[PDB]
Amino acid sequence: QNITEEFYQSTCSAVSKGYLSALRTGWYTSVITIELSNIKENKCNGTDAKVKLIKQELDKYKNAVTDLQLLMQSTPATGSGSAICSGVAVCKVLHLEGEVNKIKSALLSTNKAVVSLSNGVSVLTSKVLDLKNYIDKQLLPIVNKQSCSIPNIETVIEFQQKNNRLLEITREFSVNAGVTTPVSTYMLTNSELLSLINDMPITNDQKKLMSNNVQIVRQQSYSIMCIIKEEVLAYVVQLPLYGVIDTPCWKLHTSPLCTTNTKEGSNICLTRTDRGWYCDNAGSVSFFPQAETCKVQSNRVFCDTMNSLTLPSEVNLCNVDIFNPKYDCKIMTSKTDVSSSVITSLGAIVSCYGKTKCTASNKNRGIIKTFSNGCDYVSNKGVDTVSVGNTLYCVNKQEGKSLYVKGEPIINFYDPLVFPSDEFDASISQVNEKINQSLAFIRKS
Amino acid sequence: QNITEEFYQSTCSAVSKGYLSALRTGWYTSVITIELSNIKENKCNGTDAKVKLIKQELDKYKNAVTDLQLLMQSTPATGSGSAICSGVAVCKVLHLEGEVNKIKSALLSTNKAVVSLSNGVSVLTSKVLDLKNYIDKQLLPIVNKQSCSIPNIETVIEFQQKNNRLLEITREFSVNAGVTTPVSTYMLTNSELLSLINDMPITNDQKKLMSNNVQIVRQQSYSIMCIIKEEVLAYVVQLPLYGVIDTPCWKLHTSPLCTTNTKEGSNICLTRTDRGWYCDNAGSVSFFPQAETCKVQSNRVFCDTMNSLTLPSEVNLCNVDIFNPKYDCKIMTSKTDVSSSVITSLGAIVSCYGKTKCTASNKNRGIIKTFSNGCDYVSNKGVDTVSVGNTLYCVNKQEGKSLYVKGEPIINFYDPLVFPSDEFDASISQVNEKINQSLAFIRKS
Amino acid sequence: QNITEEFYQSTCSAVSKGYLSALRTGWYTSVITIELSNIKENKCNGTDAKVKLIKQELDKYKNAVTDLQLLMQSTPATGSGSAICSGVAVCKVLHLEGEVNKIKSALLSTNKAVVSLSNGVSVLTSKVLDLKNYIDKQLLPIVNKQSCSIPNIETVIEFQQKNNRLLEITREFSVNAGVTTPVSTYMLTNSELLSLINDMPITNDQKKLMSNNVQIVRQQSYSIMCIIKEEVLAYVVQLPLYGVIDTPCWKLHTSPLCTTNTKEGSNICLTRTDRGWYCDNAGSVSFFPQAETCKVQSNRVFCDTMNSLTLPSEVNLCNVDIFNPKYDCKIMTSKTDVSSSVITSLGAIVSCYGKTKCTASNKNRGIIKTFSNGCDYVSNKGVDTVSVGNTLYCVNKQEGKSLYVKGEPIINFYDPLVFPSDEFDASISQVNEKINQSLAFIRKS
Ligand SMILES: *[C@@H]1O[C@H](CO)[C@@H](O)[C@H](O)[C@H]1NC(C)=O
Ligand SMILES: *[C@@H]1O[C@H](CO)[C@@H](O)[C@H](O)[C@H]1NC(C)=O
Ligand SMILES: *[C@@H]1O[C@H](CO)[C@@H](O)[C@H](O)[C@H]1NC(C)=O
Repeated sequence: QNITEEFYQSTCSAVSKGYLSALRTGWYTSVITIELSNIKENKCNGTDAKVKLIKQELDKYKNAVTDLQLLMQSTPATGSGSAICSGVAVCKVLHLEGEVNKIKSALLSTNKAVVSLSNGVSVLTSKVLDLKNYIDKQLLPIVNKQSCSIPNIETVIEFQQKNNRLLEITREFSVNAGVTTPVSTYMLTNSELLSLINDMPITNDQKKLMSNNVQIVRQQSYSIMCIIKEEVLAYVVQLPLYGVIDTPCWKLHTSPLCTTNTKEGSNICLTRTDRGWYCDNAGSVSFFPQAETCKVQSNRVFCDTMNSLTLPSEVNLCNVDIFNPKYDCKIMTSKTDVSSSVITSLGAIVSCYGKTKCTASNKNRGIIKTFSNGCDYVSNKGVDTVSVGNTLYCVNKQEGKSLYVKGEPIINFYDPLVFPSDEFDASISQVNEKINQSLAFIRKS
Repeated sequence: QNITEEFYQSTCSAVSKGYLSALRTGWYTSVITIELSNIKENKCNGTDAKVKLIKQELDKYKNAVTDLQLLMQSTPATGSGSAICSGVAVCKVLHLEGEVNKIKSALLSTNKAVVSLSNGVSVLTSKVLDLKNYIDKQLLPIVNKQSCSIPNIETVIEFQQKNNRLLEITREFSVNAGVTTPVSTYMLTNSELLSLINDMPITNDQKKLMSNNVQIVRQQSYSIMCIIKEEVLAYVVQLPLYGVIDTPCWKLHTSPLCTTNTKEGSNICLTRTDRGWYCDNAGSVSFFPQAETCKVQSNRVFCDTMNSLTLPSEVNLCNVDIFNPKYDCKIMTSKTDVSSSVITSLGAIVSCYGKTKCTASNKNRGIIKTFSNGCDYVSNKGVDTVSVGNTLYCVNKQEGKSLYVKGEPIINFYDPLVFPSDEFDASISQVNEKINQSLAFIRKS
Repeated sequence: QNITEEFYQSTCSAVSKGYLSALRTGWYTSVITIELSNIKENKCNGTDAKVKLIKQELDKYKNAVTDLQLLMQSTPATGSGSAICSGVAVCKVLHLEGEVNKIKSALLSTNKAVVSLSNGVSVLTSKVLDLKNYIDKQLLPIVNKQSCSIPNIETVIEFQQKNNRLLEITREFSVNAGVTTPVSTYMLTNSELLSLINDMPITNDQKKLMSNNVQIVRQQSYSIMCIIKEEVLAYVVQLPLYGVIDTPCWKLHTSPLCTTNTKEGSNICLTRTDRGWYCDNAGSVSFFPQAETCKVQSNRVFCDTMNSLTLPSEVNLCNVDIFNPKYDCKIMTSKTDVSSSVITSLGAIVSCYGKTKCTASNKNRGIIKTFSNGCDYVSNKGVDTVSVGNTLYCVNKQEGKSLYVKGEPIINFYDPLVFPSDEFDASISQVNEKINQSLAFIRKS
């Protein structure tokens, strides 16, 4: 994939092109079980040091089970309810009588198994930890008599190792009110996640996509606590299904565009708004305004469409003609005599104003470019850093082609006397009507 | 508790009612001690593998103590100073000579004990870990001679388990400059927190409230590091006292209300501001503008009044008459031809504009409602999801009654030519004076 | 250092003076190596409990190595690229053939060593964990034959302890796409960080500065994953170099300034903008608008100049004469009949409006000051808390001198009829031109 960039001198904005989409549009739920031991406290006149270590680890196991129980007695509402109704439907199905027995029977001989629940959902279940078998076979002979049997020291170490995953899963589920994201290796080991991906009802390119980007998959997944019932701890892992794949995506970068008069109080400014990620999606454009909601890897963007707005494809014409009548290109006009810079995919936009010292350097050649007052741009070819005032930024050294599209700054087309300055959420046509209305009060006068 | 909701078609806003408050108004401080061992390094010609393991764990203990020491030599200021003066007053009292000896003497025979400090505060102290007794009884005979004694392997495991809590407490206190929130199970185990709640000078309903919502209590608590002095590590846990209980609380949801003309550039919009949580409090209303500052459980809201504004109770009349002269109902008027949705407690508000495809579906019946252009609403009765453009939201399936309050959208009462569009922080009366002022320039002309 | 404060009654703002700077201007990169064992799976008819524990820990080691391998096959782009080009240049140099052999040879006999890479960077390398020596000397004799040798139980415990740091480093590098900040004790122990500081090519006062503020140094550092190659795991720790030291720094606090007419709808307001941290820097002022980007210790501020704007030193004259022609003092004018408070370094600003009950109390004397309507201030001398409505704030009890600079509130100099209210990003001169333009439409009429 070839990454290219285009700087528009007329609007002080840049577009980084050539990116491929992977937008989340669906969910795949899966049940993760941990087999627990329904045991009660036994005291057996025990004092041997190995028995003490075992009972200590057993009390940490009992407190972990009761803590998970108080999590299902009262579950605090979360801000994620608009994205977890699928996993929640699976957890509500699990509360029916006989359904946990159903997954418990299917996982009697194997760790993984497909189970058709009583709500029409054919989920993939697995058993990642078996504490009922371990406690009842290796531990119960110790606390289960008049005097305690002595366990070997290997059992003490193996049980602290096995019980550890229960304690960390209980910690993540406890602090997050039963809904965690991202999904940690405690909730699902990388081996278990990759094995779950291979067994999903998805295409082979989608298994290769999710398997090569497991950390992004984890960051776009949810782990939801279901129930502790009948010696079973069940929780749902909700994994993303990327319904939009390989559609063009581009990132818009914007910076203030002011006039450069030498007398303060006579300058006006404008800045394009709605900078962020754009991806073609189903005849429209999916826009991602928050900056961290889209993870980038090698020219592929992984977004969740729940963090998007749906815009007409004509929004791209703000990049080709900001004065274009098919879409009303949005701007803001607060004045700004302060310098700033934006590091793009293949270069840097610099808005230099006032007395600020703006420059672009190469590590071994020194200063190779000095920006004048106004908005300018430099590619990463031969440039390592950009300095604005007392701040030094690093330019991304990724390969690609930049194109400097020369053009007159549109802020110069505006009469300062009637310019509407201080517009927070405006548009090109909004500014033009405010100019026609301020010009009519002078036309009559 | 019955949750109800009301959608106001006239203002594109909804109010979710029926919630009970629990607002934090006071603090209960408590001292948590860890008994340390004032020991120095001893080298004893040791090479046996068990001795090596013990000295390794002992060096991790010494580095944890010196790290806590450099935390009290220089404590970085935190953004939490406006909420921890109570716990800080207890830590400053502890620095007096003889006060740490006082808590150290009261906890000579028991783990928990009430102590009257020299500043008039009767605090509940406890001793959650005893490393001085363990190191001096089980470890000192090993490093304390010409040649080292051999410890049994159970001691090596028990000491790594005991020293672990010191290392994790030191890690949380080190990365957070001595002030951590929420309070982790390392700072205070769930068993210790519940035991502390039972012993507090609070009513039995307040102990039941805090004990049934321990994770919310932890998230609204602070752990403050006090001192390492004379073989004692002391830190304060500051727990919330919920002075406002069972007062009505409601959540306001707002969405843009535009006109739906078919020609772009001729539409105006308004949006109610100050969406969030409202609770009746002491003759006024406590408003919570940040969304995540109030945790919800089963119809109970748990807020910290430090994240609130105090408003007159007439602010509720924006929900009954936005044109009401007792309170100046605030709005913003930026234009917005972009569609959006808000998931409420019992349904969903949809602002559909332009060509956006807005719908509400049931999982098995399909699309059951198509929104027209404008602001509309649908209850969760029979609805599972809402789709706006390329985005699908899940509707909360909580039981309650919704009421659709029909009314003419107030944006239709405004002449577009003189509407003040692009108002960031405005009000209904603010907009009306700007309309009277723009109408006077035309009245004379 | 003497901390002083100045409240300006005329503009409802305060300046906390007397702070010394430490601004980050450069980076010092360092290579951290972990010697790994290139081993493949061996199965040896083993069933003894100690052998099982060892093979389990060995599988967790192999999955940690393959997980780090999939992190270097595909590295997701991060939002930190503008600040890590130095460490990234070191990681790219490491990918050259023979360069990892170079650091591997220099660290053949010692843990720490200076290495001149093939890109002109003289970095300090160290070897914090040696798993190749441990696995090949203590573990290989177990899995390396027809039947497995039996390890002693001390080896099982020592290997779980040693392998633990690899698993936690792999976890932090996995969830963060190879770039972590702050730098944890797993990436670099406090002992290793202090040893690295002592060996840096910096002055003795800078080593004392960074050694006394290690947690702030960690929070302003980066750990970047380099490569797993030829039995070596290498990653770069990028530590801050504080190029600006002991320059004056001050913190500006602002609060709304309204008129106090008794009839709602007749009041206007203004609020100074650009509250935050200011530090003198290289003939200009470095301004830090985000509040948490500057850590404060004992009168020293530690900022990263990447989170700053560069302003002329005349910006300080907004504190002495807001009407001063050398710098256009910025304000916003949204109306606000809501009360609020700002806790400063030595007191509290209170903006009391409407019916709000504002007061300042001492813990033992009770209410000692009642604020009237308007903007006022109280020092921390004798004051413990400030209550505004239903909210109680704690006043910082730090010693210093406050100065109450009396003056007429400038909002009273404005005619309400022509005031531009609802200005989002304005200035004193911006407001004056809007008043001259609204007065010209009345002058002719
Ligand atoms: C301003 O007036 C000109 C002249 O008739 C017209 O062509 C233009 O469309 C007007 N602008 C707006 C935004 O109405
Ligand atoms: C606008 O003018 C009308 C007509 O006198 C008056 O009743 C109304 O109060 C005015 N609005 C404002 C906000 O002053
Ligand atoms: C407003 O008019 C006065 C009178 O001439 C003038 O002195 C002042 O500079 C003007 N203000 C602005 C911002 O132009």
